[PDB]
Amino acid sequence: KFTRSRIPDKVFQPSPEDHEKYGGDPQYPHKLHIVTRIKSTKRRPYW
Amino acid sequence: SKTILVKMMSQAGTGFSFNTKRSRLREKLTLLHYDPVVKKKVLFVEQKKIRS
Amino acid sequence: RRAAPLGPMPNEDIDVSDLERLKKYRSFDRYRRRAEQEARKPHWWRTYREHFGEESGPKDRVDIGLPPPKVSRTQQLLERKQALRELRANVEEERAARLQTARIPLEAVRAEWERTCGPYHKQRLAEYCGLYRDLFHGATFVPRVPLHVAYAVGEDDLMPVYHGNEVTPTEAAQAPEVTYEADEGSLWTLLLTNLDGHLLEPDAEYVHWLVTNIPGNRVTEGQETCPYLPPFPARGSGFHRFAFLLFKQDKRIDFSGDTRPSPCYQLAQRTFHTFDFYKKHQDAMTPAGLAFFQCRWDDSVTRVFHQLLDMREPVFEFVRPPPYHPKQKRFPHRQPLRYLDRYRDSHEPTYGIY
Amino acid sequence: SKNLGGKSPGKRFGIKKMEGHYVHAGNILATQRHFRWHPGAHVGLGKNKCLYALEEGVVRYTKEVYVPNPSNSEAVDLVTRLPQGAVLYKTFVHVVPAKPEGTFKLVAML
Amino acid sequence: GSKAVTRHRRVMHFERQKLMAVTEYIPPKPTINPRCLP
Amino acid sequence: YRSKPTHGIGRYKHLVKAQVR
Amino acid sequence: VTYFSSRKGKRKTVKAVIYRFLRLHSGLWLRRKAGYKKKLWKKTAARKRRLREFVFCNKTQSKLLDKMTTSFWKRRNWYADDPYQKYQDRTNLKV
Amino acid sequence: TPVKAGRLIVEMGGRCEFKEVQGFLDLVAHKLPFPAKAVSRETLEKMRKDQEERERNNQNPWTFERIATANMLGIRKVLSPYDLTHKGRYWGKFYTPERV
RNA sequence: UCGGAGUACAAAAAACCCUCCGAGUGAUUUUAAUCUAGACAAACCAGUCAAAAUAACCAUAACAUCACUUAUUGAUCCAAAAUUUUGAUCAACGGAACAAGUUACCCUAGGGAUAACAGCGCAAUCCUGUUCUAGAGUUCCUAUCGACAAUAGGGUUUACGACCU
RNA sequence: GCCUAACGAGCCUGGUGAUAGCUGGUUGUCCGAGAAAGAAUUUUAGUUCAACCUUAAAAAUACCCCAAAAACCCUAAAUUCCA
Ligand SMILES: Nc1nc2c(ncn2[C@@H]2O[C@H](COP(=O)(O)O)[C@@H](O)[C@H]2O)c(=O)[nH]1
Ligand SMILES: [Mg+2]
Ligand SMILES: [Mg+2]
Ligand SMILES: [Mg+2]
Ligand SMILES: [Mg+2]
Ligand SMILES: [Mg+2]
Ligand SMILES: [Mg+2]
Ligand SMILES: [Mg+2]
Ligand SMILES: [Mg+2]
Ligand SMILES: [Mg+2]
Ligand SMILES: [Mg+2]
Ligand SMILES: [Mg+2]
Ligand SMILES: [Mg+2]
Ligand SMILES: [Mg+2]
Ligand SMILES: [Mg+2]
Ligand SMILES: [Mg+2]
Ligand SMILES: [Mg+2]
Ligand SMILES: [Mg+2]
Ligand SMILES: [Mg+2]
Ligand SMILES: [Mg+2]
Ligand SMILES: [Mg+2]
Ligand SMILES: [Mg+2]
Ligand SMILES: [Mg+2]
Ligand SMILES: [Mg+2]
Ligand SMILES: [Mg+2]
Ligand SMILES: [Mg+2]
Ligand SMILES: [Mg+2]
Ligand SMILES: [Mg+2]
Ligand SMILES: [Mg+2]
Repeated sequence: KFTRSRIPDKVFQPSPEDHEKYGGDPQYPHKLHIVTRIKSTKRRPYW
Repeated sequence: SKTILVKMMSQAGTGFSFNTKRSRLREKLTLLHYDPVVKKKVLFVEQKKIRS
Repeated sequence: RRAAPLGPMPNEDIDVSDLERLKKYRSFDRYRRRAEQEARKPHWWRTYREHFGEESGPKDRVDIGLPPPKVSRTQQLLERKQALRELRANVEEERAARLQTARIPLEAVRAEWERTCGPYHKQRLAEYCGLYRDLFHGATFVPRVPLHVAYAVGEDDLMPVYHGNEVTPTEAAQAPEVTYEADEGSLWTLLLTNLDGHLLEPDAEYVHWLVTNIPGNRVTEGQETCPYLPPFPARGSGFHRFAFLLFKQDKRIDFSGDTRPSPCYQLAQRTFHTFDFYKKHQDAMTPAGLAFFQCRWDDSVTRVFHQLLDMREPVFEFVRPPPYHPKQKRFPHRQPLRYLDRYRDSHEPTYGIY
Repeated sequence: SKNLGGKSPGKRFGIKKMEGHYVHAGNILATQRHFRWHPGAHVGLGKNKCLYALEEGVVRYTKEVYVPNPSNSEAVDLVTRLPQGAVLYKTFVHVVPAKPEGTFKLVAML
Repeated sequence: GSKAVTRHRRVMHFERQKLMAVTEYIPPKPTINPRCLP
Repeated sequence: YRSKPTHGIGRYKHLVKAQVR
Repeated sequence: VTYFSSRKGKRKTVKAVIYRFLRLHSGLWLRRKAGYKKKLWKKTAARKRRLREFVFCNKTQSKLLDKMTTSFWKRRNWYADDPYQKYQDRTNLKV
Repeated sequence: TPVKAGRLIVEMGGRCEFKEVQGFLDLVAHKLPFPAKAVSRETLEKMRKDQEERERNNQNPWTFERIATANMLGIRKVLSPYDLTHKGRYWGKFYTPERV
């Protein structure tokens, strides 16, 4: 059965090199997201 | 072994008939039931035989 | 998916292997004792004690009371031991214990109870009945001194008032007597208050009696602050609680703001806050005595309402909430014919245009 | 063939109301085949082992101890065979009351 | 429709084949060969 | 329930068994 | 159902509707539970009461009965000593 | 009898070396249905720690564990729920030790 | 036709000419009432529980029990009872009140929704190759074979599928 | 077998516009939203319902949903219900 996928919390623990790689601030998180859809919702589940 | 269905009639004078399964090889049955028209504990006897 | 427990399992302490070597209880009473011991521990999972009103659970009780009496433990133990040995020394005690015929002097048992553990028992009755909650909130006291209230019905009839008792206002129409043991070196304050029965304010209480600066035992010789008033509950709402409080005060304190006049039938004047009143004079008074009784409505309440306070007597009623009904459907499916009677307004045939 | 009568629909036994759901008196909280959830406070028991709310309020699910009826011989025998450190734990369904029992209203002043 | 475990190697979906191909093992390759190093 | 930390709180059959050289 | 009769050209009704159904003026249809006269000795008292109870009809059944019923039976009726006269009208319906 | 990957079938002991034992056990292991090897304790630990050093000396940042557990590019629509445990090294009854 | 377990591993649901147990009732007395909130479940018909309120009895006395308890059962109409009840291997078990064979003398409406022929999918069966030496061959695995096993390929036979007609 | 070129029972007329769950056909333009199966059934070539969907009309909460919660020997991906 294909169902929804649980995502473990270990994935979103950032390494100290990730801030240097992606230009993020290790102290202050940013305030607002720019979100832009790339792919299509076709061939993807209804949720 | 088979059972018989017997109709029981009230001894309180009021007409009330209720059916009871009873074993065939046993004797005539006499029970203590409740009559909803007399609201008392009424002795009932086996009167007729209906169903095998 | 499996998660980790937050703390110990209940049965993980005992060993699964070698079941024959582990001792068993063979008594259902032993299980009853063990289970009632186990149910009182604060487990980390959701419990009945968490959900069904344990009244904040652990509470830091502020104690506003007299010091406990300092009694020498070793001397007390040895005199109790010697009294017990002289009690088992007798043979007639063995005879009365064996032949199922022995009586105890319950009056002497009551006296030693009043001296020994009566304070702690009256404290737990006051905690159960919520005397501390509606007078001093989280604060509590041990009723150290013995205290006796009695109402004189006639020549010989004398109706006592103990902790949590039930006295009809016909007995309590007149002023009571108060008995307690004290030497002439201290000052006392007696205050009878009705905790529930205030009409306008739910958080306030009535004064029914108040006498201050009592020299020793003698209540009558003390200065009279507020007059005695007979108990007046409502006809509908019964069982109002009336509490006698006794405070020990060091200095002689006079009140100019708490003084009440001679007839004083105005319930606007008879409005009390025992919390704020003890806040006013915390440094002088310490509560030592307490005795409270329940009181319901009788025919003698009517004269107190009409003749004394000039009242039309209010009558209340215990009204339950109306029964729940769902939202009415246009087409009910598999429902009795009486389903319309649940939502019918009145049992009267109404004709709109006919 | 050799195996017959394997066709039978489900009896829909299961849990109906969760923790936090508001129920009234008479609502069936759960139905069960064997004793899976036991009735607790303000939860009745029908003869088909269904659990129904006795008072109007909020449903809770709780773990407590099992002290069975002494007239139940198999249960008290299971109690007798337990070792001394062991206590039985089961789950229970409760309804905390929301509405009070009643109120006092002034109907007539005389 | 075939079973989950067969004997005919169970030829894969193309996205899973791309997954296998991108996640093949690659060895560490040093900058200078240690044999003809000193 | 399986996923809860309170799983197996009702386990009793491992404590009572009911089924020489 | 004869939608157009051969004698009068009107819409007939089915008497099997009338012989076991009752129509209230709110559109609700009343009926008996099935099997209330069959095998009373075998069934429990609660089941006997449940079969002795009157029941209502839902939307699809009520519309089927209204379609198979002519307009004579949908009239307003004022019988003397009618037990269903109290049940004819609907009240407190917030839809 | 069902046999999974990594299950020992016949275990031999004695006072002699591995070489002749491997020499006559390769003929046994060849004729089995699944692929099989004649292994010793040292050889088994050698290939196990070889698998570990290959896994920790992965050069590419992208691996089956990181993709499948975090659900990268919606790969769980194609992958099996068993593949979270199998980590791509097992597909059906076939196990490839070069997979990492 | 109905029930129990797995299939269907954790709320429910969930099929097969899938794998296994059963049911078409016995035993006993505790002979098990009336009314009515609110619910489960369900296309409909059916099925299940049920607090409060009356009456019976300790004078504030409503679960019939056991056999895995779950299944132990049948709708209208119609017949007999007569004051309130009953009647079906209607077992094809949502049930036509009562009806069999054969047609190569056959007919019509259709179907590749469905078989025989061929084609196609698969290679159980069939046919080819190789891996392995226990053993035959007076010694001697491989001159000629080669048991127990492995692996790959072909689409000649009989199937299996029912995809084009 | 033969009974006026078709005989398991002639031909013509009438009933007759016989009835077909079966096959075929169904005639102008443009726009809006738009459906793949749970239950019974002499029933699986069809019907009658439920779930979906269309046109209007009332309302107010709808999906996503952190905790907390949902069984007893062992049990994965995960489900229910909720701010
Ligand atoms: N016994 C019985 N017969 C019924 C029932 N309903 C219809 N019948 C029909 O009534 C007739 C009884 O006559 P019999 O065949 O017994 O002489 C039969 O045609 C039977 O099919 C019923 O409920 N019970
Ligand atoms: Mg001591
Ligand atoms: Mg089943
Ligand atoms: Mg089924
Ligand atoms: Mg498939
Ligand atoms: Mg091999
Ligand atoms: Mg529902
Ligand atoms: Mg009751
Ligand atoms: Mg049939
Ligand atoms: Mg049928
Ligand atoms: Mg059915
Ligand atoms: Mg012939
Ligand atoms: Mg033809
Ligand atoms: Mg075909
Ligand atoms: Mg088809
Ligand atoms: Mg086709
Ligand atoms: Mg041909
Ligand atoms: Mg063919
Ligand atoms: Mg062809
Ligand atoms: Mg084939
Ligand atoms: Mg091939
Ligand atoms: Mg030889
Ligand atoms: Mg001719
Ligand atoms: Mg036609
Ligand atoms: Mg058809
Ligand atoms: Mg469009
Ligand atoms: Mg429809
Ligand atoms: Mg959650
Ligand atoms: Mg919500």
